[PDB]
Amino acid sequence: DSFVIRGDEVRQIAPGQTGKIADYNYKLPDDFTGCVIAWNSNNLDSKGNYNYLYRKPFERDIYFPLQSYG
Amino acid sequence: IRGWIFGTTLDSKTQSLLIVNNATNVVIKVCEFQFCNDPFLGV
Amino acid sequence: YFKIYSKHTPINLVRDLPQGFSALEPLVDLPIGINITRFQTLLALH
Repeated sequence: DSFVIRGDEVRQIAPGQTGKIADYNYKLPDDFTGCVIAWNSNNLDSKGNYNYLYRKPFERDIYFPLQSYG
Repeated sequence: IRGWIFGTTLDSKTQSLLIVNNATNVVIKVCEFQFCNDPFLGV
Repeated sequence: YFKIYSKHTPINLVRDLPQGFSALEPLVDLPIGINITRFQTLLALH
């Protein structure tokens, strides 16, 4: 569950979570231990970068099916 | 029969289960990147 | 989670469904999280 992303989303991602897609694509067995290693990269993955768009039961396309950063 | 597709939109725009058989092997995907949506293989 | 069961069995009547009995053991129960309302079989061509 590793990426380049907002320093806010670092504080979030786990299975069975609030809303549509964070339950549906992440409908995993109960047990978890949500922890994270991260560091800032605005000098490495930015100068200048906007490639941070990401995507009834289980109707996932391509919480929500569309959100973006940059 | 190369295999099957199952889902709601059946076109990878929504999540779309693809199943394929090659020899005795079976290969399965659910993805949104477009498949061989044209099924063709030359017999 | 998508569940599949199957058989391979000798039917001489290649046209049509047989009389008599067949029970299918499972292959897989894939943990995928999908919903289904349609399906299509994919075929090769001459």
